Amino acid sequence: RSSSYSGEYGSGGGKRFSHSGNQLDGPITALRVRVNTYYIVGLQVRYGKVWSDYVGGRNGDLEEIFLHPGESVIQVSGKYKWYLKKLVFVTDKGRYLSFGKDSGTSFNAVPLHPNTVLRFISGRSGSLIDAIGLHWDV
Ligand SMILES: OC[C@H]1O[C@H](O[C@@H]2[C@H](O)[C@@H](O)O[C@H](CO)[C@H]2O)[C@@H](O)[C@@H](O)[C@@H]1O
Ligand SMILES: [Cl-]
Ligand SMILES: [Cl-]
Repeated sequence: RSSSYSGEYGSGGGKRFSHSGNQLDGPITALRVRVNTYYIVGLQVRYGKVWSDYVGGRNGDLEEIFLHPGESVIQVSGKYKWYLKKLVFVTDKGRYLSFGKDSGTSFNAVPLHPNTVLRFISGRSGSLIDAIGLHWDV
């Protein structure tokens, strides 16, 4: 078995969410992160050609980045307090896809098993992103 899970990074507020079902749509191809002055407000991930249902709140500006064909996320770092503040998605093409504010408790998630990549995310949300989890697999 090659699946592994990193998290949760954040606190216990909000309601749990998961993109477990979304991996049937395809590999991660794009990221949407709504950000304000202090926090990561919301998250959306594109699996193959299909965007997940938006999670989080509305009080922030939407940032968006598409992955290149064949580009996979192989490491995720970030920062949090009671809520998520920063995410950096490191890819196998050497890109560091950064969102949010450089402050708070830091974390650094890497996959446990050989040759695995980021397949989906989970976490907790409300008006903000309270917590995030990273799920790795072949
Ligand atoms: O995700 C953050 C937070 O969202 C919800 O609470 C909101 C916040 O406390 C704040 O923005 O004020 C709102 C109205 O006063 C309030 O709804 C909850 O889902 C909470 O559990 C969660 O931590
Ligand atoms: Cl850590
Ligand atoms: Cl760290």
